[PDB]
Amino acid sequence: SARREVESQAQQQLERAKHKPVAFAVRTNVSYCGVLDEECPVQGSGVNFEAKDFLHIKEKYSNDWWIGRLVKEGGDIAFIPSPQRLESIRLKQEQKVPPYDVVPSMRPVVLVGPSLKGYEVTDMMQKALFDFLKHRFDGRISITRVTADLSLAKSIAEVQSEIERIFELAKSLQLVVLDADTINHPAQLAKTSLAPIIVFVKVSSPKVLQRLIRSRGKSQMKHLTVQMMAYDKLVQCPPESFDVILDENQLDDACEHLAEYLEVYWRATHH
Repeated sequence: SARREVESQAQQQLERAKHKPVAFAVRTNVSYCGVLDEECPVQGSGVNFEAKDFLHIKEKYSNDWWIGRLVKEGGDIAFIPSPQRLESIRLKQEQKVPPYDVVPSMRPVVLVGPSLKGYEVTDMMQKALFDFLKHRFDGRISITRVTADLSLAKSIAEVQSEIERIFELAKSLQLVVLDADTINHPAQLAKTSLAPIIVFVKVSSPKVLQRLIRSRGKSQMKHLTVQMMAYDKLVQCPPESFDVILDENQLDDACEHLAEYLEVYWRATHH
């Protein structure tokens, strides 16, 4: 094919980028099928993504094209349109918000529920999950505590410094898990650039949660109302707000459910 000759240089660049580390990562806000993009440096080798998919960028080829891959198992090295290119495409059809958000190379795992952090029922249930993860993923995981209020993410410098720190931890592609004290609801991070893997740690029902809080004593029961309200807010969230829902009666089943999901994520990110 004469096409093979014309693309030899672009194909060579593609081949080289394959062995390079991840420069940065983006979450998409638009749909884009590169396999059909006629002006892709190597035909058929254009990334194919939906909105909200993640891409690892290894290199910038030109002002029109980047090189990286769709974060999915079996997602091969491919040409990725720059934000500029995507704007020209949207402008073309629209005459015939940003396409990408920079996020960490590994989506930080964040636990929410069943109720408010700072209280025994939620802290104890989340602690058991954290301990399990430390053991199950030892060597492949960076679990860290974050006391700063990440919800204030775009004083403000402590929050930004923590945002950068999380990005840094994720750089090596290790599983990143955050024990973020102020995050009790998905909406509190939906505005940030963290793109966390939200894990909903559920309890059987409101009544069960009430009995658990009651079994803790007066100090915990004294704050029954705010905890019950936190639970309601969570169960009222649309399904898309959670990446993983741990609704198992038993801890071990919940742990295996989470490990299995995370094993899949590990494979999707390591290429």
